[PDB]
This record gives sequence, C-alpha cells and structure tokens, in this order.
Amino acid sequence: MDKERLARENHSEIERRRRNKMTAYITELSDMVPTCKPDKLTILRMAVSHMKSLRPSFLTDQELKHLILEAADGFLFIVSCETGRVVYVSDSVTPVLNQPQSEWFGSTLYDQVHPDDVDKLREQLSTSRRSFICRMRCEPHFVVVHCTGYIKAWPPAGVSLPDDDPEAGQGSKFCLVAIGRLQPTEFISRHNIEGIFTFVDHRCVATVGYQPQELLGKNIVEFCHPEDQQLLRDSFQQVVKLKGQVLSVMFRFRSKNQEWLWMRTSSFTFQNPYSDEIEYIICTNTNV
Amino acid sequence: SNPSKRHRDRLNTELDRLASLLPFPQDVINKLDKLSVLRLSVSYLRAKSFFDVSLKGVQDNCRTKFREGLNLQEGEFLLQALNGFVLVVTTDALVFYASSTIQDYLGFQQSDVIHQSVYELIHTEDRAEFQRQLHMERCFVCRLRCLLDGFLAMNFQGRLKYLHGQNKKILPPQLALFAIATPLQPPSILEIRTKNFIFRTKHKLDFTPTGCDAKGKIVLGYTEAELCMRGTGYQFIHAADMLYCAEYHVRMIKTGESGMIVFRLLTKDNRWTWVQSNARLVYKNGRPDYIIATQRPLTDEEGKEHLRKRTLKLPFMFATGEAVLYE
DNA sequence: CATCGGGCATCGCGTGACAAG
DNA sequence: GCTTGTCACGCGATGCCCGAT
Ligand SMILES: O=Cc1c2[nH]c3ccccc3c2cc2[nH]c3ccccc3c12
Repeated sequence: MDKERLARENHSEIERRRRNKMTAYITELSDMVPTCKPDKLTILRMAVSHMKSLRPSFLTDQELKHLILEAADGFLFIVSCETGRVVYVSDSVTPVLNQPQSEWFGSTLYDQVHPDDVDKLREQLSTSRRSFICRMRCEPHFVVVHCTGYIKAWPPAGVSLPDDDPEAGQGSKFCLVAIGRLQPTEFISRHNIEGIFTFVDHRCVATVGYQPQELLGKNIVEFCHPEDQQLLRDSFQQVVKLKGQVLSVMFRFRSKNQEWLWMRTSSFTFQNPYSDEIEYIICTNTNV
Repeated sequence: SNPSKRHRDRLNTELDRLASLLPFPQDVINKLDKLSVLRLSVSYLRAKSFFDVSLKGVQDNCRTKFREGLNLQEGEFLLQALNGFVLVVTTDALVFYASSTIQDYLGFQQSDVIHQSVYELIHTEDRAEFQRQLHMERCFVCRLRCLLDGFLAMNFQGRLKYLHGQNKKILPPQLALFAIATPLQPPSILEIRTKNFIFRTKHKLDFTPTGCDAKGKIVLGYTEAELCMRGTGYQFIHAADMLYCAEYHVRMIKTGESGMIVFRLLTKDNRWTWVQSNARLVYKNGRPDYIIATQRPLTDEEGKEHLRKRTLKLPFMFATGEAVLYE
C-alpha cells in the first residue's frame, strides 16, 4: 500500500521508539545518581560524576561470588588430582558443612568424605567436566553433597606462587575445581543372592519415593520392617533353592518420607542357559 | 555552527564520557551504540546500588600468599565450576545480570543481554512457565535460544530475593530471581558416534568374558581384566534384554550361531549402550570351547526402533532403569 | 515586587546517508 | 539487492535567563 510510504512511516516510528528509549534511560539515570528537576545534560554529567566515583569486568570477583552464592549456595574447593590434597577451600565451607576453613586445609578430600565413597572419589579424580554425589562430614555425622566442577591445569594463570609458599613444593599437574552443595504402582529389580539391589526400575520413584541411585548397592532388607526382616530374608534364601519357582512375600518398605508401605514382592531366579547357575534374583515389588 | 548542532555535540560528548567509564574491554566499548551505552550505564548503576546494601577472605589461621591469590579469584572459580551461567531477573522480566559464560552456552554477548527482556532469550512455548516461577526456592526447566545451533533446554536452580536499592517510584523492593542455568544431562546412555566401530569380545561357554579388543575397551570402558572379574555377561545386560539374550544364547548352543540380536550393555560409567551382536561357537576337537561375539554399537534412536519392532514379545520388554556391577 | 520581550539552549519530530547482515 | 538499525541533520515549539520595563 505504497511501499515508499510504509517504509517511511515505520522508520519514523522506529527512531521515535529510539528517542523514547533514550529518554527512559536518562530518567533511570536521574533516579539512580546521588544529588538527584534537572535536564538531560545535567543528568548525564552527574551520571559521569557517579560512574567516575564508582570505578575489566561488569562485577567484581566478590560481587560475582555473592551473586552465585545467593543463587544456589555451595562452597568452592580445589584439590589435587594426584592425592586429593586440598589446595583451596572457601569460607563458604562454614555455612555449608559447619566446618572451619581450617579442617580442610592441609588435608585430603578422601579424609573429608565417607569411606564407602573414597573409591568413587578416585574414579572422579583420575586422569573436563565432573559431577558427582558424595557424603562429607560435618559421633561423626555425614551429609549428602552434590559436587560440580572441572579439571584445570595447575598452577593457575595470574596467581603468583612464591618460593617459601607451602604450595611451592607440591607441584601437582592437575586440579579439580568444584562447588559442593547440600541437597498403587509397581517396579522390578534385580538382586544378588544376598539381597543387594543390582538393578532398579525407574518406577521405584513413583512406588517408594526413592531414586534408583538411592537403592542400588543397598540390601533390600535394610528397607524392611524389623519384624518382617527375617521373613523377607528366608524368602530370598528359599527362592534360591527352588530354581525358576516364584515366591511372593508381603512386608513393610520404608518410603523416603520415612513412611511404612505394604508391598508384595514376587521373586524368582534367572538361570544361565548353559550352566544353569543363578545370575541374579528378579523381584517385582507392588504397592498394596 | 548552529544551536541544535551545539546541543547535539554536547550530548554526544557526555555519551562518549559515559561509554569510556563502562566496565568493559575497549573493543566492546567501541562497538557499542549510544542507546546501549545508556542501557549498560543504567545497569551498572543498578548493580552497584544493590551491592552497596546486600554485600559486605581467608582464615588468618590458614593464610598463605598463594591462598590469597586464589581467594582473589574465588568468584571466577565458582563461575567456571557452575557449568552454566548466572541469571538475575527482575519482576519486570528484565535481566538484572547475566554472567559472561552465557556466551559459552547460548552465543549471546553479556553486554547485549543485560537490562533487556528475558523473554527475548526464552522459547515462546515456555515463557508462560518462566512467568509463574517469577511470582522462595526455585527449580525448573526452560528452553533458551542458542545461537550456537536453535534452542537448548536448561535447568534453572535459584531463589527469589528482594532486589534492594533500585529506587522505584518510593516503592519497596521487588522479588528478583537469582538462579544458575545449567544444560540438561542427556539420559544415562552411551552412543559412540565414531563410524565403523565394530569390536569383538571373547567369552567362555557361560558367556563370562575373557578377552576383548581395543575398540571394545573404548566403548565399554573396562580394562581387559575388569571385564572378566564381574561374573558372566548376564551381569552386564539391561533387564529389558536379559530374556532375549538368554533365548539367543540357547539358539547359539543349539545351532552354533545366535543370529543378530539387539540389546544394551552396562559400561563402566554405569551407562547403557546399544549393540547389535552376533555370537558364534568355536570348537575344539568337535566340542564347544568358547564364544566369539562381534558387536556394532548403535544409537539410541535405532536402538529403540529395533526394540519397538521386536520379534519375540517377552516380559520386561519395555522396562527402563539403572544398574551396578561388582567383582 | 512582579511582567515582558531577546537570544540562546532544550527538546521532540521526520527524513536522508550509510552500513552490517 | 533488500532489511533493520544507527547517526546526523534541519527545523521549529518551548525552556531558561535576564535586562528592561
Ligand atoms: O551374555 C550375553 C552377551 C554378552 N555379555 C557381555 C558382557 C561384556 C561384553 C560383551 C558381552 C556380550 C555380548 C553378547 N552377544 C550376544 C549374542 C547373543 C546372545 C547373547 C550375547 C551376548
């Protein structure tokens, strides 16, 4: 409808919006500077005033750290990939783990975690991104910590390493720099003949509230009511004597809400088609 | 000369002096346009005013010079350990702040994002969701535009805290979202994209592994000893494939050949990887001796395709889950 | 104590030049 | 060879300042 006029009008309104944006930004500046109705040049000169006073990165290092910590907590730690030796730990370790900056220094990440986890720690430290879940200590008491970090070449650029520094003789080649933060259905599962979860169906979440990683490695009897524990144990012991035969047992499984749920478990054995030996026990666990 | 041009020249002089003081590298300041000069001046002032009231160190018991140097970078260290970026969004859905690493994950320049609408970065179908999260702790997912493709799904974990020192009108502070955005973890799956990657494994008659080639170590992640110390191969099989593998093992026992089967193996990362395998019986003096399985790794797409076109229909066919393996 | 006319400064508008994409 | 956006410019309508009433 007369392209030349459409182009003209839309261009006119475009820089009309531009002028309005400029005026609005100047008004914000007027709202945000000290001394302040003044005109545009006054506000701009006082903005130069304030910005010269306040002053590369948009934030300082402490402002960036403040933003991150306000966002999602966490404490930073930097350990050597060789021995797990704690090179650095932030003060955030006190509000996160209730531990002084001092218990981690001169120490080792393996000494700060649960023993049953140290192996996994080696897994995460041997030889970019890393993400794991462990138990760190705060009788001793431990707590689940989600750790997210990366492998960095050591020493870091910019930081001066003096001669008489304790870090001067270590000479580690790689480091882990990470943040640690505190954080009517049925499902199938596979166990060894002792009762340890070796395979967990995802539906367990909708069934008992646990995630599969919370069940794998644990014996099922650990989740059973103390009065039903021997019954479930003998169910497991009998299903091994009767190859292929199905055994059902009802017991109380403690959901992660620490609530007792009545569950029916049907168990049988998987036989190796050549040797007829047992590979594992298949259980189907249903709510009641 | 003339008065209009005089006034415009004074305005441009003040604008250039504002640009000179912006806390950005010179190559970023030179490419800036006057409107975004004003925009990031305003944003810097708002940030400094918030930090003036909300903000304010090694333990002197454990202070060395090297530790002081590391403490002076603690913030950037946290930012790098985030595996993502920081976002602080006002109630007007304005980006109060975004860290530089947003460019690492979406391709947007930090100076182009700050003090701009957040919805310009978020997929339309998700914008509504984001709004509901803006109005204490917060944990959700959103698809943000990724100029490195085009979108990327990301988990936002954050909180709603009062954004002090904004001097609105005087109105009280409003709740801003302080969150960390991190990419979405792909499902616990391993898909070798290196083409032409067929690998062979050797087993004894009960499918307990005894040997494996280099590509097998690369895909499965076990050392040669590690493969043979964790029971038979049935300790490595996804529970949705155990019965099919047992049937094909019986077929190989009866005919020497198993036929092409598709199933999932457990890596050392405890991930599942698809393989189309074929098991042959080798003989010694006319009696079966060991098994030679030759496997070709598959993607998740064609793996689920093969599963959906399954010949036999056995129990646990559509089950999904996780597993562990011990020696 | 105002009110009133100068001359220049602010200010908003539409258009044309120019370039990155 | 087209789209969008930035920048300068001309151009008047009001603003501010201030002798002069
Ligand atoms: O134990 C079944 C198995 C198998 N177990 C493994 C453990 C580690 C590495 C490789 C394998 C492996 C390869 C296989 N290829 C097969 C074809 C037909 C039937 C069964 C299989 C089978």
